Amino acid sequence: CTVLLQIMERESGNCPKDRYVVCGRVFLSLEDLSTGKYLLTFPKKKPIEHMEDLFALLAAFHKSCFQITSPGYALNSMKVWLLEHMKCEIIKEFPEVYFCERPGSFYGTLFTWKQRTPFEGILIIYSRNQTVMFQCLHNLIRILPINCFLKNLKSGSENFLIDNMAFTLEKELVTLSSLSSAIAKHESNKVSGALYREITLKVAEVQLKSDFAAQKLSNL
Amino acid sequence: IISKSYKALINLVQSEQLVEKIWYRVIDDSLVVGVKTTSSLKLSLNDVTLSLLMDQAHDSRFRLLKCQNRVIKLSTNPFKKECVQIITAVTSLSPLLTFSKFCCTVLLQIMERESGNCPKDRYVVCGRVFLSLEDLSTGKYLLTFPKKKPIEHMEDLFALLAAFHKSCFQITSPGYALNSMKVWLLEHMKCE
Amino acid sequence: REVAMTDLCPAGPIQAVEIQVESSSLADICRAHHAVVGRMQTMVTEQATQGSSAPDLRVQYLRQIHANHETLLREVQTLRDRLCTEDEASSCATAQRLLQVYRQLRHPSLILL
Amino acid sequence: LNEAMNVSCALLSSGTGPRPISCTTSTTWSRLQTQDVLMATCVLENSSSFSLDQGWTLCIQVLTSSCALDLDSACSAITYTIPVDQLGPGARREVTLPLGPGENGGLDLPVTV
Amino acid sequence: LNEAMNVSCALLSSGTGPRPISCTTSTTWSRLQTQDVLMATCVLENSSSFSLDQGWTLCIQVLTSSCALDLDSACSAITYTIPVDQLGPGARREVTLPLGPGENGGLDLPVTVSCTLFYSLREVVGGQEGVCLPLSRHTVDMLQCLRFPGLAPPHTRAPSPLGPTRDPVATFLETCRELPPSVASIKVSA
Repeated sequence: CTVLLQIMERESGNCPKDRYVVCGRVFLSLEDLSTGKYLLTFPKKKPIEHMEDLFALLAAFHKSCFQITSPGYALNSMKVWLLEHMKCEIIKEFPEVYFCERPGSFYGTLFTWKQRTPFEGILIIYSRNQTVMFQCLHNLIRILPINCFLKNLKSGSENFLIDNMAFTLEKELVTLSSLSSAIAKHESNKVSGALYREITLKVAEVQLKSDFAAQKLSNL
Repeated sequence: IISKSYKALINLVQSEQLVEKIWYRVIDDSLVVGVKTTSSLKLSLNDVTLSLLMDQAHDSRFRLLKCQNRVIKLSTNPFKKECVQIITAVTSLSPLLTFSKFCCTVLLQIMERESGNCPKDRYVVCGRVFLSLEDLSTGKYLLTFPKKKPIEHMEDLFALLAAFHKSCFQITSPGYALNSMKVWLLEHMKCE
Repeated sequence: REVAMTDLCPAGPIQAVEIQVESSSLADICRAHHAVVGRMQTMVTEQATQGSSAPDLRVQYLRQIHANHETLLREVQTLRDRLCTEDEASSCATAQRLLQVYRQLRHPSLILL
Repeated sequence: LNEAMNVSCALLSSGTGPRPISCTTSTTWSRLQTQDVLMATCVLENSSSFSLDQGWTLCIQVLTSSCALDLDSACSAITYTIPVDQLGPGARREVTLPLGPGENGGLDLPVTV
Repeated sequence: LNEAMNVSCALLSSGTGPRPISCTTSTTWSRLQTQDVLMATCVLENSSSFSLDQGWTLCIQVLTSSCALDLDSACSAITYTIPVDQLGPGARREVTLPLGPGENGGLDLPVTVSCTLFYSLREVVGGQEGVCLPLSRHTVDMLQCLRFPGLAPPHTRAPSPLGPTRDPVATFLETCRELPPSVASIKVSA
């Protein structure tokens, strides 16, 4: 199999840049598998020291992203639930990944835990089917505080989507203030409809960004 | 009066146990239900199926539920003599664990083929599976490999002969005899 | 529908066609607005270099639009500074207010003349 | 319960036209990915007054070929079971199923649904 | 390599309307099981004499929502690909692939199918890698996705879908742990 990595630009609405690359070729045979060499087959390949193998997990595993807030109370019981209850190994190379070694029906599951503002953390579950993601939230919801508000996240965390929305609107309002200021020096020097058209195109280019960030926020 | 009328429906439609019993296992993300026949029900004469049916009390929404039907014939100690015909369904689990829990009911439908009148479309309710996350968190129904190597509840064999991708091959050695199999099985493949 | 607007243009309200969308879900409004604005970008850039350009008033209403945009711009800037400082109610009412601003702006958007 | 008895009684009588509830199925080619798949629409229609409330469920079973063999096939049949909720009179559902070659390019025909 | 050069010239050169080779990308609604799903018929057509013989292959690649999302999406995109084998003059083929709702009405809609051909000789005999010609980049907007059931030609009783009141994972979480219409508009010169 030939492997082919296409690169498309977003910013340019001319579709000007359609760069392709050919990043090599994969050969594979039944003999090569027969003799291991490639395969990931579990518990033998526990001590993860070929990072390609980690990456072939985080690709082929169903992912699920979850927001957590304990609003009136700090959250550190996560770190204990991972390392003692779930019996995780941290990968040293990437110390934000936890690999579950508890040897019944959570073996070969991976988590990640960014604890930004130690109330409001974010937890991401790469699992070997859905039933295993369910078995986990069940088992987790049991251990958490009473106020701990879970939530499913399709397309990013709420802080980032509000920042994205704020940026796209600030840009657009700046462009419309710019429209009116360009009109307000023409008065000192009746408007060129050509100028008005020119500025509405820039304003349209920012409105498309605000609409996008708004549909992201309005589903959440 | 309500009870009277339940029983009235059932006698409206219309003794011998056509069906031993219900059993079930969870494979990974596969539910396997199976039921063990009795001699009375002849799979020679009767195409059968099996469904699962969701409790609408739990299932507030119209999910269609799909169920694959497998028939398993195993000879018991051939070396009359016991044949064991069992009938078994498989579906996906993760869809049904939406509410932490569910109860499906199990419906074995039987239709004759010989009589072209479609005369005899008998059915049976063969029971009811409760299942939850507090069940599976305690094992109790799973098959998780190698710990559950020594196979001693035959339901667990019947679950793996359901769930799995079956494939039948003929082998002809036309200028030899063929005995190397048992060695490949027992020595190269290290079969119990 | 057709909506002629006399206090946009100095002489002639062209009988400018207005295009509306109303829905339960603000997500579907974001999407259908995004689509239409796309189609109007396309039409206006293909018509420009061939079509002419109408004059505006230059006065009163472009300044109304400046004032009501500048108040919301400084409000969004104060909101961004608050989000950077991170006191309390991290981002709930902030979202609910920003989307109010978005809806407020969208109802008239790009009178193209 | 009263209505249930009445539907059941209506169904189990042969009035010489299967009036109260009907369920027609009909074959349709579609296209998926590359291959022509063979689909069955199941139309459920309520002709009679009786509203099929909660407690009702439709079961479909898709029986393959007949003559149980030497070797018990992979998949003898498939079953599909759906809640009918608040059908009402005149009213109607549709369900589409594949019957079609997913394995092997092998559909064996005389198939009853 | 002759046929490659002739076709490759024919496409890129003659900066006109009608090309020899086309990739038309529609959208359709079809019904499965119970849901309706969104199809892209991609119709590849060979209006010229050139006959894309062998070592020609077709990469369709379906890009979702376009933005640098912080965490990521489980599925950034998809791509398909197919050996185009003979495809002589006038001839055509078709490829339906779903875009359609991802797991809980999960359909952000700016969404572009972008077709490409790809010629590599490394296939037949080498000597040196390969060539990607672009071809139709269509986008799908919201406005092709809308369906008009009341207005519809048949006036037939189709049940109202009423898209799912929560996500399955959301309902899971609520169970385990226990208004005006929004408007937008534009104006534009007659």
